[PDB]
Amino acid sequence: ISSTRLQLHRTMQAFVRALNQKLNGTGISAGSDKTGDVAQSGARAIGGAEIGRARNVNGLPVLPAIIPLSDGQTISILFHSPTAENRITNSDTLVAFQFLLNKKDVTHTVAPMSGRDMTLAQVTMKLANLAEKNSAKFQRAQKKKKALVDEITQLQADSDQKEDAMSDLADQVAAVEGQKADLEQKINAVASEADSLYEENERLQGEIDRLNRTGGRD
Amino acid sequence: SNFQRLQEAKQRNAQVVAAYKSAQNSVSFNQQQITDLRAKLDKETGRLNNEKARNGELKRRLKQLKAGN
Repeated sequence: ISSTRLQLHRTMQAFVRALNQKLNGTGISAGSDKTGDVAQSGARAIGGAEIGRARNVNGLPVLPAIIPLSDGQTISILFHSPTAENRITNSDTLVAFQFLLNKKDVTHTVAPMSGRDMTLAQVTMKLANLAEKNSAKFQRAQKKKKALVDEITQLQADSDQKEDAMSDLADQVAAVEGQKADLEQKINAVASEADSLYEENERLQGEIDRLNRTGGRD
Repeated sequence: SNFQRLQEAKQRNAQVVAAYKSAQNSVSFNQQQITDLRAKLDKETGRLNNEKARNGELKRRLKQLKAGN
């Protein structure tokens, strides 16, 4: 479809313009916030998509084109060079085959091969429709993640405070147990003394009566 | 995953609250029982006091009796 560098940028800006023109009804818009660099030179294609560094999947050239849409979603189309080998170089026809929406492969429905031909309007409308369908859940996911963060932080703080409060109760119990043992020992000693003294008293009382029987040996 | 974090947080939470309740009741309990022990000790000391007084009186009366044959 396109050259590596001599046709990629123009086709991408035209594609972005078509998407923007036909995505008018939905609040979603497509574009890039990137504006070149610090140097401010004229003849600048500010609006459009972005191109990433080439990679190699299984020995074949791989060249990405990322279209960052509003609302937090993205659309990425992928090129490869069958006519040229080794590096991508320049001035080399490229083939658009893979279409990705939010990292999930979706080429399977957007681009069946049918009648040995295909138009672009179907592609554009199809991607617009899937983007506007997916946006709802893609948006609720972030809210649920933030809620998870807030709740886990609160709960963990609760647990730490409660444990810090808990700490010293075992030592309190230990001191109590020591005092209890001391009390038990005291009670036992007193009871033993008392019973021994009772036995002594009974023996002495018997002797007293026995001796008073005769009157102290006359 | 945050889901395992939910699991661990809630299980530790339940564990800690159960421990907190039991450990909060323990102190009232042990105060009660130490007071009871003090009471038992005092009762036993009273009985011992009585026995000692009786022993002393009885021994004195004996020594009075046997003197001088």
